[PDB]
Amino acid sequence: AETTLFCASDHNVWATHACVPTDPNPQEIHLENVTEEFNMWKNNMVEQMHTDIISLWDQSLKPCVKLTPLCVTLQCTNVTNNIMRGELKNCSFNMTTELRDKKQKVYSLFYRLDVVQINSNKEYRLINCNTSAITQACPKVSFEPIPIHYCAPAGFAILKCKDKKFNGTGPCPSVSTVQCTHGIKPVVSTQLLLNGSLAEEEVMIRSENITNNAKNILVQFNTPVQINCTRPNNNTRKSIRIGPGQAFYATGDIIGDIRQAHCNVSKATWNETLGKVVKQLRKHFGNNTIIRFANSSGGDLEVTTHSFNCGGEFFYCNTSGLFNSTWIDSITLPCRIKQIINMWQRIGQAMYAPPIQGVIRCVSNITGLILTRDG
Amino acid sequence: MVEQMHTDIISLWDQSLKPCVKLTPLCVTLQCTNVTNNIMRGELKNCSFNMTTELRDKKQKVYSLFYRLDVVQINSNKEYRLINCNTSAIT
Amino acid sequence: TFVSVAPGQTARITCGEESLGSRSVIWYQQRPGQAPSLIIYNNNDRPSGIPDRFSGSPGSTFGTTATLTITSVEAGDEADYYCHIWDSRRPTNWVFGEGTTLIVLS
Amino acid sequence: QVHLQESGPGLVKPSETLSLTCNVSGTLVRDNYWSWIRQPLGKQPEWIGYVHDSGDTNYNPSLKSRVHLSLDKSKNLVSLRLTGVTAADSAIYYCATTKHGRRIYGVVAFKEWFTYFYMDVWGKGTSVTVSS
Amino acid sequence: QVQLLQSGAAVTKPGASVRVSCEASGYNIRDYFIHWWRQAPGQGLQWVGWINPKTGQPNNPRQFQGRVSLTRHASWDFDTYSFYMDLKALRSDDTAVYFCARQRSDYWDFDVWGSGTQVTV
Ligand SMILES: *[C@@H]1O[C@H](CO)[C@@H](O[C@@H]2O[C@H](CO)[C@@H](O[C@@H]3O[C@H](CO[C@H]4O[C@H](CO)[C@@H](O)[C@H](O)[C@@H]4O)[C@@H](O)[C@H](O[C@H]4O[C@H](CO)[C@@H](O)[C@H](O)[C@@H]4O[C@H]4O[C@H](CO)[C@@H](O)[C@H](O)[C@@H]4O[C@H]4O[C@H](CO)[C@@H](O)[C@H](O)[C@@H]4O)[C@@H]3O)[C@H](O)[C@H]2NC(C)=O)[C@H](O)[C@H]1NC(C)=O
Ligand SMILES: *[C@@H]1O[C@H](CO)[C@@H](O[C@@H]2O[C@H](CO)[C@@H](O[C@@H]3O[C@H](CO[C@H]4O[C@H](CO)[C@@H](O)[C@H](O)[C@@H]4O)[C@@H](O)[C@H](O[C@H]4O[C@H](CO)[C@@H](O)[C@H](O)[C@@H]4O)[C@@H]3O)[C@H](O)[C@H]2NC(C)=O)[C@H](O)[C@H]1NC(C)=O
Ligand SMILES: *[C@@H]1O[C@H](CO)[C@@H](O[C@@H]2O[C@H](CO)[C@@H](O[C@@H]3O[C@H](CO)[C@@H](O)[C@H](O[C@H]4O[C@H](CO)[C@@H](O)[C@H](O)[C@@H]4O)[C@@H]3O)[C@H](O)[C@H]2NC(C)=O)[C@H](O)[C@H]1NC(C)=O
Ligand SMILES: *[C@@H]1O[C@H](CO)[C@@H](O[C@@H]2O[C@H](CO)[C@@H](O[C@@H]3O[C@H](CO)[C@@H](O)[C@H](O)[C@H]3NC(C)=O)[C@H](O)[C@H]2NC(C)=O)[C@H](O)[C@H]1NC(C)=O
Ligand SMILES: *[C@@H]1O[C@H](CO)[C@@H](O[C@@H]2O[C@H](CO)[C@@H](O)[C@H](O)[C@H]2NC(C)=O)[C@H](O)[C@H]1NC(C)=O
Ligand SMILES: *[C@@H]1O[C@H](CO)[C@@H](O[C@@H]2O[C@H](CO)[C@@H](O)[C@H](O)[C@H]2NC(C)=O)[C@H](O)[C@H]1NC(C)=O
Ligand SMILES: *[C@@H]1O[C@H](CO)[C@@H](O[C@@H]2O[C@H](CO)[C@@H](O)[C@H](O)[C@H]2NC(C)=O)[C@H](O)[C@H]1NC(C)=O
Ligand SMILES: *[C@@H]1O[C@H](CO)[C@@H](O)[C@H](O)[C@H]1NC(C)=O
Ligand SMILES: *[C@@H]1O[C@H](CO)[C@@H](O)[C@H](O)[C@H]1NC(C)=O
Ligand SMILES: *[C@@H]1O[C@H](CO)[C@@H](O)[C@H](O)[C@H]1NC(C)=O
Ligand SMILES: *[C@@H]1O[C@H](CO)[C@@H](O)[C@H](O)[C@H]1NC(C)=O
Ligand SMILES: *[C@@H]1O[C@H](CO)[C@@H](O)[C@H](O)[C@H]1NC(C)=O
Ligand SMILES: *[C@@H]1O[C@H](CO)[C@@H](O)[C@H](O)[C@H]1NC(C)=O
Ligand SMILES: *[C@@H]1O[C@H](CO)[C@@H](O)[C@H](O)[C@H]1NC(C)=O
Ligand SMILES: *[C@@H]1O[C@H](CO)[C@@H](O)[C@H](O)[C@H]1NC(C)=O
Ligand SMILES: *[C@@H]1O[C@H](CO)[C@@H](O)[C@H](O)[C@H]1NC(C)=O
Ligand SMILES: *[C@@H]1O[C@H](CO)[C@@H](O)[C@H](O)[C@H]1NC(C)=O
Ligand SMILES: *[C@@H]1O[C@H](CO)[C@@H](O)[C@H](O)[C@H]1NC(C)=O
Repeated sequence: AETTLFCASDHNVWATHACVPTDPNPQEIHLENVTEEFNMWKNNMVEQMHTDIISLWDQSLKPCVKLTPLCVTLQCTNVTNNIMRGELKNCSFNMTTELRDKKQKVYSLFYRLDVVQINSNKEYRLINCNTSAITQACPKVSFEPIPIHYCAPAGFAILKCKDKKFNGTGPCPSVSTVQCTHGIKPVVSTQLLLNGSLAEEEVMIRSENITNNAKNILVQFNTPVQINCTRPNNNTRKSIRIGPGQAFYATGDIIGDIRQAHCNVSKATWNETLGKVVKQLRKHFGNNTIIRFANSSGGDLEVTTHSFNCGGEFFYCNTSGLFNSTWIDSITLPCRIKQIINMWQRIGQAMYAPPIQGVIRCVSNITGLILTRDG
Repeated sequence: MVEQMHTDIISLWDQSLKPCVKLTPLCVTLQCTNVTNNIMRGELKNCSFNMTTELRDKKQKVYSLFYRLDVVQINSNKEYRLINCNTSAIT
Repeated sequence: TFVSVAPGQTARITCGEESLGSRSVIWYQQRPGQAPSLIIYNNNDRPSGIPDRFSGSPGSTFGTTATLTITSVEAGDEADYYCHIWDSRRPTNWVFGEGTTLIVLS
Repeated sequence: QVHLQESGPGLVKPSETLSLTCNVSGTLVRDNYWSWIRQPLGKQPEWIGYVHDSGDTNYNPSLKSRVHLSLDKSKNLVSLRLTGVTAADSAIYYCATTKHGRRIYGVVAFKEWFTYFYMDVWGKGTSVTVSS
Repeated sequence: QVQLLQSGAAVTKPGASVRVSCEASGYNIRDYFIHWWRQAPGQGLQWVGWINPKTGQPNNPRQFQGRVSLTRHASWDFDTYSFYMDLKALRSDDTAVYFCARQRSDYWDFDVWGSGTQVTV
């Protein structure tokens, strides 16, 4: 059956304060002798969680500032630097003040991915002006994934399959009953599952059909690969009052050197992690195949790069060096930050992540991949 | 019961203000003279401003008596603005 | 700038503009009537023969002007003091800084 | 002990190619970098350019299009031939053994570094002046 | 109704590039991958590759790696969806008719195809 699962948990986007207090010691009842037929690819819990995450993202953005005024022609020069590195543009514009009959000449550092050139060669505009309306994310609500336990109502139950080697579907012996799922962090990302739950026995390959290319191959790691980010720019913020009781937090001067952001992955671990992955893939594809790993074929920035949210800033890491081997000391992946983010593949609901002050760092754990085979 | 009543009163105040007019245009520079009086009693200011009309491409010169507590002086000595323009939006 | 310090004191000679990024300022001393000479490169590293009294402000700080501190000033230290700033966030500076004539009251 | 002795005419006609040379002893011209430094009287020194044999040659952008530096091994000379001489070129010209160093402030793979050139032992100086 | 309007036949030379457009309309373009196929003269069909309309992620076989480029462009509100197929190192071998079809389930049922575009080199 399918029901409305509610949340349970121990200033956040996913409204975790509103959740029911979870049981300090969850009660798990190992059911004996019972075999149940699972199917992870027709799970209604997944679609319901997708709807819940989208709804929470929408409700967190409801009371925040609307940056409709910010869509104007911007006189952009390069940030003061010697050096490509056009990655930051010092853009000046006439913003509306608290008084409707006055205007102020203000400036802001905008990433190059957030501004497109119009026409006069110095005139720019935000990327979203010709497709969407932009809503500044509130500076006080955090994007940090807090674990969420999905509990079913009374009269329903959740069946956890404890079988370590779970292909994903079909009959699973050693079933158990739980009142809530484990803490599932809502971590949005592409090309790599971060801060996830790990397999216990082996690396696990799970695809709806391993013959259909359109179906992604979810890889789960038995051991995590630690990934360390830094946004080395200091990036102070600055409030510009765009209207009565409405502020716009814009990047000001950078305190230090203009350095490319990145995330590092250990080479000796990521190799032999791909070793386990190629062993488990050769299980499905025969022993004589040559399991090559190439980088992203193309598409949007959200799927050509390992996209994610780190320290409140939205990173897009190249990961061309990760997915490099034939398979018969760190790997610095350069990442680009964006502030105009269109989550959930939508249009009309873009948002402006305010600039974070200081220096951001990730310490995440790659616990899987989302691969795609070439036909 | 006291905290719940506080929440209820605030929520009712919010919901009663939800469908009403937003005076975002009213935050502008106001040319304020004293109301016609002999007489302190600066308690009322006759303030004139260019308000938006029904048509977005037209403007109207209108006036209004504003209490002195509701207007602060900017800068030109006759130029004023509503007290809330630099801190809040008024409904 | 004509910063004058009596001998045996500590002299502070600042030069250049406010730091923007990671900087490697190179200090030069020009005694009157001879060619310039090197004192500090990479903000604190002196070649052989230069005494340890010469010290430079770190280039790892942003928002601080380049300074040269000279402890126990002597008549040898009587000279003009130029700075060659190499900022990461500025183009190459092809002219030295405005020199400061240190005057020893001896 | 590296000895540098710069030789020049001492006076040059305006609009005529000034030329200088830097006799070197104790070191070979091919080994290290070589820079010239033009100090106008009463003004700060100016870095007019540096030259190397591997291909590293860079001159001041203001003095560019009128300057050329050459390294002659046969006589151990550094020749600076500043065409288009004008009134402001009156100055003391020095010759120096430039030494380079890398200031690294980030990831070297991302080219987050730069080469700073500090001038080691100089010469003496030739005070070239321009007049009719 | 569901329609995949293709572009007119184009002529190029060996080395030049060709673009084939597949303006799609009449349905939710997002939920259905768009596949490109190639009918050589007097031969069977050949799989050029699919493009995801949501993310834009392309997928081509080993033959067309570094050679073909599947792109898309959605107008306002995603109502229209122009799918482009680009070729770079074009040869006389690649003279064929390029069809664009709509995969409509996991079975790879291409219930709708394009009119066709005769690329002659
Ligand atoms: C992912 O992995 C990659 C690697 O694969 C990581 O990449 C690294 O990124 C680092 C920056 O984030 C970068 O760090 C720098 O390295 C420089 C070189 O250090 C090495 O060489 C020098 C000799 O040249 C050795 O001494 C040293 O031991 C190393 O071998 C340093 O120059 C940098 O430190 C200096 O600058 C920074 C930036 O401002 C300062 O914070 C720091 O304090 C240092 O500044 C002092 O020292 C310099 C010396 O040149 C002076 O010029 C300066 O004025 C300062 O002076 C003080 O200290 C000196 C001490 O000598 C003293 O005399 C003076 O009085 C002052 O007290 C900087 O540390 C790595 O090199 C780079 N690694 C690579 C590419 O291999 C990446 O970060 C990782 N990402 C993550 C973790 O997310
Ligand atoms: C601000 O940014 C500028 C660039 O905009 C930096 O100036 C550059 O500095 C680098 C490093 O010194 C220079 O690169 C060097 O150039 C040589 C290549 O040829 C040059 O000269 C010819 C003739 O004029 C030109 O055609 C050509 O374009 C180049 O200008 C090489 O010889 C050098 O190689 C060095 O490194 C290798 C490392 O393997 C060594 O083996 C070599 O021996 C040698 O040391 C080097 O690549 C570059 O030319 C400069 N550009 C300009 C425009 O001046 C500044 O350093 C930077 N300043 C800061 C941060 O203060
Ligand atoms: C995967 O999980 C890891 C943790 O397991 C996570 O890294 C963590 O990121 C958070 C981001 O919030 C870091 O917490 C921040 O750390 C610094 C230093 O204390 C502070 O700047 C932050 O506090 C300020 O900002 C907060 C909003 O971000 C405000 O709520 C707060 O009041 C302050 O203004 C904040 O504490 C945390 O330190 C790291 N963990 C580490 C380094 O171990 C990572 O981001 C996750 N990855 C993904 C993709 O989700
Ligand atoms: C997957 O890895 C590929 C390499 O294996 C990357 O391909 C590289 O992409 C670069 C950026 O598009 C190309 O640089 C461009 O080259 C063209 C042709 O010479 C120039 O016109 C462009 O100016 C130049 N771009 C810039 C910014 O200067 C590289 O040439 C190209 N390398 C190869 C070997 O083809 C893919 O980009 C990469 N894909 C992803 C999604 O990361
Ligand atoms: C971005 O550009 C602005 C100008 O649009 C810079 O602000 C100026 O900075 C200079 C140099 O310090 C000052 O003399 C001016 O008074 C500033 N003008 C202003 C604030 O209107 C600003 O420094 C630049 N920011 C960067 C490169 O981060
Ligand atoms: C991701 O990184 C790769 C390299 O790891 C980039 O490919 C390089 O592109 C530059 C030009 O930008 C070329 O000069 C190099 O030769 C390329 N390297 C290789 C190994 O092919 C790639 O461009 C990066 N991705 C993006 C989207 O920029
Ligand atoms: C407030 O000031 C307005 C003008 O801004 C006054 O209106 C004017 O009154 C005089 C005298 O009766 C008339 O001749 C003008 O035609 C009026 N002008 C208008 C309506 O634009 C108004 O009387 C003042 N109100 C007070 C003191 O209450
Ligand atoms: C500004 O950046 C552009 C790249 O966007 C670059 O081509 C140009 O040379 C830069 N201009 C200056 C004056 O630095
Ligand atoms: C801001 O307004 C002034 C009015 O004089 C105009 O000159 C300037 O170009 C405007 N700037 C922008 C970015 O539109
Ligand atoms: C797991 O699922 C796949 C799905 O294709 C099925 O074919 C396979 O037999 C299952 N394997 C095991 C070991 O249960
Ligand atoms: C960022 O800049 C602030 C001043 O704006 C400074 O205090 C702080 O130390 C810097 N952060 C670093 C170096 O991480
Ligand atoms: C990640 O960061 C931590 C920070 O302490 C460091 O100890 C660890 O070695 C890093 N791992 C990698 C793979 O860079
Ligand atoms: C990874 O390990 C394999 C197996 O030992 C080895 O052949 C290969 O060179 C290593 N490196 C890469 C990049 O695959
Ligand atoms: C990708 O692999 C090639 C060899 O196939 C190698 O030369 C290249 O440097 C690699 N690129 C990376 C790690 O970015
Ligand atoms: C992976 O990283 C998190 C911190 O980001 C850490 O708490 C967790 O224990 C790590 N996982 C494993 C299996 O060590
Ligand atoms: C108007 O009122 C002010 C006080 O706000 C008073 O000082 C001033 O004299 C008055 N002017 C006239 C013309 O009545
Ligand atoms: C109203 O607009 C007119 C336009 O001529 C101007 O002269 C007058 O000062 C404006 N009044 C205010 C209060 O801004
Ligand atoms: C919006 O602007 C971009 C950049 O100019 C352009 O390519 C695109 O066609 C426009 N329309 C939409 C719907 O994105």
